[PDB]
Amino acid sequence: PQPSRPRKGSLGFGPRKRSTSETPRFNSWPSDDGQPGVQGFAGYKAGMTHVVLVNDEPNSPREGMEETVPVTVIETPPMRAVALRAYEDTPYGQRPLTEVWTDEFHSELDRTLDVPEDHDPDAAEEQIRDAHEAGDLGDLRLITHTVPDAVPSVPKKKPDVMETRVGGGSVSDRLDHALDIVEDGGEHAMNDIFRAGEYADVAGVTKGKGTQGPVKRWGVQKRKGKHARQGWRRRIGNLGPWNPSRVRSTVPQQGQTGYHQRTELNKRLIDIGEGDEPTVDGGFVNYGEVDGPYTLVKGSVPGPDKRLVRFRPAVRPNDQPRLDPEVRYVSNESNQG
Amino acid sequence: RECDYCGTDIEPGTGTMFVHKDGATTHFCSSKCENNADLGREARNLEWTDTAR
Amino acid sequence: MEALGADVTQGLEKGSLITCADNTGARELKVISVHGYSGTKNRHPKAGLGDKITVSVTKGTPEMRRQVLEAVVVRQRKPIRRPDGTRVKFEDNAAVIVDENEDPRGTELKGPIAREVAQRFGSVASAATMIV
RNA sequence: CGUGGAAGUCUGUUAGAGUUGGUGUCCUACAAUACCCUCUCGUGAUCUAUGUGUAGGGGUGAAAGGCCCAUCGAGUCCGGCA
RNA sequence: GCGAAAGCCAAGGCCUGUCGGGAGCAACCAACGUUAGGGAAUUCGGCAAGUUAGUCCCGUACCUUCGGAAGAAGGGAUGCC
RNA sequence: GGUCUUAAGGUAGCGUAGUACCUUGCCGCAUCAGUAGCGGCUUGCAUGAAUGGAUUAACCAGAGCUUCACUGUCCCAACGUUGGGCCCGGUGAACUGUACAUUCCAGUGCGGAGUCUGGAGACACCCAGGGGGAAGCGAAGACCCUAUGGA
RNA sequence: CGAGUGGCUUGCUACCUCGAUGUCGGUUCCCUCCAUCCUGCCCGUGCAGAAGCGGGCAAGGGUGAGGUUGUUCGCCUAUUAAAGGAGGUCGUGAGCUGGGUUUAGACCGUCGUGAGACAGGUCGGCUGCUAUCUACUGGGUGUGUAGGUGUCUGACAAGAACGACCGUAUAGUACGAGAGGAACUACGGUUGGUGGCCACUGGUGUACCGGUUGUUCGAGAGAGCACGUGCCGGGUAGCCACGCCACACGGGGUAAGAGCUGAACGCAUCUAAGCUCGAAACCCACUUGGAAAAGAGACACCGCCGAGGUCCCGCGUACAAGACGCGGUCGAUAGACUCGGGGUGUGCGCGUCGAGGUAACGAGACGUUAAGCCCACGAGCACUAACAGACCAA
Ligand SMILES: COc1ccc(C[C@H]2NC[C@H](O)[C@H]2OC(C)=O)cc1
Ligand SMILES: [Cl-]
Ligand SMILES: [Cl-]
Ligand SMILES: [K+]
Ligand SMILES: [Mg+2]
Ligand SMILES: [Mg+2]
Ligand SMILES: [Mg+2]
Ligand SMILES: [Mg+2]
Ligand SMILES: [Mg+2]
Ligand SMILES: [Mg+2]
Ligand SMILES: [Mg+2]
Ligand SMILES: [Mg+2]
Ligand SMILES: [Mg+2]
Ligand SMILES: [Mg+2]
Ligand SMILES: [Mg+2]
Ligand SMILES: [Mg+2]
Ligand SMILES: [Mg+2]
Ligand SMILES: [Mg+2]
Ligand SMILES: [Mg+2]
Ligand SMILES: [Mg+2]
Ligand SMILES: [Mg+2]
Ligand SMILES: [Mg+2]
Ligand SMILES: [Mg+2]
Ligand SMILES: [Mg+2]
Ligand SMILES: [Mg+2]
Ligand SMILES: [Mg+2]
Ligand code: NA
Ligand code: NA
Ligand code: NA
Ligand code: NA
Ligand code: NA
Ligand code: NA
Ligand code: NA
Ligand code: NA
Ligand code: NA
Ligand code: NA
Ligand code: NA
Ligand code: NA
Ligand code: NA
Ligand code: NA
Ligand code: NA
Ligand code: NA
Ligand code: NA
Ligand SMILES: [Sr+2]
Ligand SMILES: [Sr+2]
Ligand SMILES: [Sr+2]
Ligand SMILES: [Sr+2]
Ligand SMILES: [Sr+2]
Ligand SMILES: [Sr+2]
Ligand SMILES: [Sr+2]
Ligand SMILES: [Sr+2]
Ligand SMILES: [Sr+2]
Ligand SMILES: [Sr+2]
Ligand SMILES: [Sr+2]
Ligand SMILES: [Sr+2]
Ligand SMILES: [Sr+2]
Ligand SMILES: [Sr+2]
Ligand SMILES: [Sr+2]
Ligand SMILES: [Sr+2]
Ligand SMILES: [Sr+2]
Ligand SMILES: [Sr+2]
Ligand SMILES: [Sr+2]
Ligand SMILES: [Sr+2]
Ligand SMILES: [Sr+2]
Ligand SMILES: [Sr+2]
Ligand SMILES: [Sr+2]
Ligand SMILES: [Sr+2]
Ligand SMILES: [Sr+2]
Ligand SMILES: [Sr+2]
Ligand SMILES: [Sr+2]
Ligand SMILES: [Sr+2]
Ligand SMILES: [Sr+2]
Ligand SMILES: [Sr+2]
Ligand SMILES: [Sr+2]
Ligand SMILES: [Sr+2]
Ligand SMILES: [Sr+2]
Ligand SMILES: [Sr+2]
Ligand SMILES: [Sr+2]
Repeated sequence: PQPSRPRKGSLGFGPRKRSTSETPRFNSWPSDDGQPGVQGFAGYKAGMTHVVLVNDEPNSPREGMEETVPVTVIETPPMRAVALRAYEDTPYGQRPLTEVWTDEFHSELDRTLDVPEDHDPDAAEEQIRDAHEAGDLGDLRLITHTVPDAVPSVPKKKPDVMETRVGGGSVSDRLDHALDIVEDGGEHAMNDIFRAGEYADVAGVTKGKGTQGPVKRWGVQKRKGKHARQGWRRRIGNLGPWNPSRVRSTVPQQGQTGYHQRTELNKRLIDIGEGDEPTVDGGFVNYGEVDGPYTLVKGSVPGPDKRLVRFRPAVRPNDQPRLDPEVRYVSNESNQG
Repeated sequence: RECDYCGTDIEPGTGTMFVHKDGATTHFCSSKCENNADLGREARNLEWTDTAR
Repeated sequence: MEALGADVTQGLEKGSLITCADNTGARELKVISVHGYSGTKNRHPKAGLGDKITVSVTKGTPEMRRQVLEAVVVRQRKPIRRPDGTRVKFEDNAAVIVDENEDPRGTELKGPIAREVAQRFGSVASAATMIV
């Protein structure tokens, strides 16, 4: 009676088209629990290596034993939060109210933005505080950029600007915490937000594969047996039934595959350090040498080497945090071989 | 550990262990060493190998 | 079942001819089904190291031949991954005949066994000469 | 044991003849029957050139209603005929 | 080399099986190479592909019209100096 | 039934057959499982002796089945090679065209609508794609019936 | 016995199509229905337990692999939580297949005087087209909103992004004479699906290095050809799966159901008003798209004689055109060179040895030599090339 089979590919990551921004944009942020703090960071993908680790999990029979774990090295230098945007609760959702900028700007920020020459940080701050008194303040987020100049392997000097939410205690205290970061010069590190052993959500724009067929793009079968020799090898059986007399958008067709934004959940941060400890011999293939602030993410991370990946504390963790894993060995072996 | 074929140190979290019919065990560092062994070649006869030099 | 403590790339399929690593009288075993398995459309049901499989006897003694018995996969050619990242592969594909209570049908086991099979099936371990 | 060298004999893309499968390529074709691989026969009832004979209810046919100039369960042309 | 066989090369002929330029040159198609473990589970059907292979030595079953079956099968050998 | 039609009344053999409706007949072989195949039985819907019966070594691009070997046929797909495909110069057709035409879901209608009715959706143009629809294109249906048609 | 619903079977009719709407079965790919096979939640029991039987809500997900047969159907095997049924022109031939039905060849049986027939069997027996419109998957150019850069909002839109199973502790416990034998909960794993990634394993790798057969360049050295690598062995980057990583909980409101308070009807009553609960199902949560949302959006800064953009040039984290992204001397963007990191496996020449051979000659061995050759990666390095210069724009 012709067997059942789940459909080819997911209908939840659509439409499968080229991403608008290469810089990922989070659609969700964590809950306001503890102390005030920025709800995310960002870095550049370097490559992969393996690490030998001591099993942290109290429920595993292998607790205390040596375990090899795959790791994606991501260079995470200090970023600069140049402003504080505030949102107001309107009957049409959340709309931006005002922004509080600075005086101290990075030498090459004028490659992307039209840097502020004349701004009033006090009138903006006053408008935000009047809104809080009125009970109209939505959420508080920071306009943040990266310093690609600090990373020698990434060719670009032009900063990657992104907005990041501040969550925490009361709305009064986090407004003050946000202003304190900005007023200095905006400099903050991975250490300020993340601790090794916590679960992070990494977002990234995938490796672009251009146009590919239904077999690669949707995971459909190739024509089997005799059918594979008739002139049709990698084409689907039919575009649909007689009725409805149209092709449904749910049928697996050709098109753009890759270069899509993905938000990969519950990625463990194995180690956050600085220096050249995770660098591979001969350099990372198609990237270069690492000698500076880094992060070691458990397993795979979306996007190719040199691409900007975004970090955010896990919005939906399954496991409890087992802080600072004992890193017995980090491989430095050549990736060429 | 050390490669039972060439003699170089097997990088941890890498390699393959071949279990022979009699129960004997052979740790290999790479595919190159496995393939040379399958050709009936003995490690000490090949100049690139650490056992030979 | 209980965790093996190793990632297995199932090297056998339904219909595969494997060795019977024991003295039951059965020499060659043919895989029929894999316990607790449910595949997907067009996929050949796969068996690997540590799996309890339903088997038929292809070669052996007259009384043992043609019988439909249960067995446990002890060795396989396709590699398995141990927690330390190292891969472990065998010379042949082998299984030991087992009963309803998971105790080996024979008395002696021929050739090596993987430590993961030994941990899962206890009475098969306390019959194993070599555990690699 | 040797000699001898028979055969609608065997192997063979020798030349040559044939045309099994791919239901591949082509299918407004290179081609109104093509291309490629595969396959059969290849000293005989063999293949082949040229010359010559048999003519339409008639030939020719190891017979398929096959073939008789892309035309065949009765060729083609023109006429009967508007 | 058994060879009017293959492959390679002369003599002789040709670059006229007569449109070119560009993109590591994507999907898809035609021809095709290689694919771990499994090994016909594919399909009406092993269709397609593959396996085997030359030569010498050993050896060779049922059946048979005594001709044959038969290169049955199976086993070994093979270069250079 | 223990002759009658219409002369005789099926002998050797073979037999569930490329002939057996029942039918996947029953038993056995083989397989985990075999409407297959082979053997045996066989009352044969409706076998049978030059309408030739049976049998058979050799032969076969003939039909069916089993085994060893082999393998991308499959699990389940990947990467590569060559020619296209895509962009540029030059050359340059055809098929097809009542009109209108951005459609979709329902309905209605000669009962199988892009065009009617109600709603929904819909800014224009262009490139590439695989072919869902135009009961797509191609052919005055070969089937069937009809004609005081033909051969 | 009576009353119906459906439109899957069959039959009936002859409305539509005979200037043609291509068959059955299969396949592939998409959507759907519920009369639910499993999974969630429930009621009853001839419900001790365990395992069942029967019924209700419920279509989120799942419902698989094989042997005979063209088969659909069905029979059979082993697995499984279960291996449900049905619609979409008996979905699907401008997608495939062509085994069956149903052309022309042939045989057998039956019937026929015969040609020939058969709702009998059997062997063989072809699969056309360059997409105009529409539809959808992806990619651009314009116009609208009405100078630019960067950051956002969220009307709507899509999702199964998760489904299911095994095991351990609970526990040899509750229950039961015994046999037998649970659960809540907490854990570990497997399977199917999903998205992404290549450190590891594996494949490829007509880059590259080596071995070697035949032939040609006289030998040597070094090379060409042998199908687009002669063959064999190894294999970097990349691309990949057979490899690796990630994919909740919880809220809210309900269905079946369990109840509370409560009247009509002084009592009773889960319901009539009101209320507490309660499904894998619904909404939220989470992921993806989304200023063309015509109410055509918001914020900050820059600018209107100049902000910004295009062309150009060197290149890819991008790519079929177009698009996208980066660098452009205040520079490491690309190449050369040199290192580093890698592949192969020890170069030519020379020396010694070498079975023998008068000698000539001599396959080959050792040394020189971790040699020679090679690199789609990295670093250093402005040597070379990113020069020169043009245009638009409130
Ligand atoms: C299965 O037996 C069949 C019988 C007839 C047809 C064709 C007819 N059906 C639709 C039209 O009446 C006609 O279409 C055509 C001729 O193209 C197809 C199969
Ligand atoms: Cl197919
Ligand atoms: Cl199974
Ligand atoms: K018709
Ligand atoms: Mg690598
Ligand atoms: Mg390695
Ligand atoms: Mg199938
Ligand atoms: Mg003549
Ligand atoms: Mg005839
Ligand atoms: Mg293979
Ligand atoms: Mg099948
Ligand atoms: Mg063949
Ligand atoms: Mg019989
Ligand atoms: Mg007679
Ligand atoms: Mg007609
Ligand atoms: Mg007729
Ligand atoms: Mg007549
Ligand atoms: Mg049609
Ligand atoms: Mg119901
Ligand atoms: Mg559904
Ligand atoms: Mg149909
Ligand atoms: Mg169609
Ligand atoms: Mg067709
Ligand atoms: Mg076509
Ligand atoms: Mg047939
Ligand atoms: Mg037939
Ligand atoms: Na074709
Ligand atoms: Na159709
Ligand atoms: Na004689
Ligand atoms: Na032919
Ligand atoms: Na013949
Ligand atoms: Na005539
Ligand atoms: Na007769
Ligand atoms: Na292939
Ligand atoms: Na179409
Ligand atoms: Na009815
Ligand atoms: Na069909
Ligand atoms: Na359901
Ligand atoms: Na079946
Ligand atoms: Na139809
Ligand atoms: Na069909
Ligand atoms: Na067709
Ligand atoms: Na709920
Ligand atoms: Sr954002
Ligand atoms: Sr959003
Ligand atoms: Sr075809
Ligand atoms: Sr329609
Ligand atoms: Sr002959
Ligand atoms: Sr011949
Ligand atoms: Sr044919
Ligand atoms: Sr052609
Ligand atoms: Sr043709
Ligand atoms: Sr072929
Ligand atoms: Sr006339
Ligand atoms: Sr010449
Ligand atoms: Sr010309
Ligand atoms: Sr190779
Ligand atoms: Sr088969
Ligand atoms: Sr089969
Ligand atoms: Sr031999
Ligand atoms: Sr008789
Ligand atoms: Sr096309
Ligand atoms: Sr319902
Ligand atoms: Sr149920
Ligand atoms: Sr049917
Ligand atoms: Sr039947
Ligand atoms: Sr169907
Ligand atoms: Sr046919
Ligand atoms: Sr039939
Ligand atoms: Sr008659
Ligand atoms: Sr018939
Ligand atoms: Sr207008
Ligand atoms: Sr239990
Ligand atoms: Sr007990
Ligand atoms: Sr060549
Ligand atoms: Sr060969
Ligand atoms: Sr209720
Ligand atoms: Sr707008």
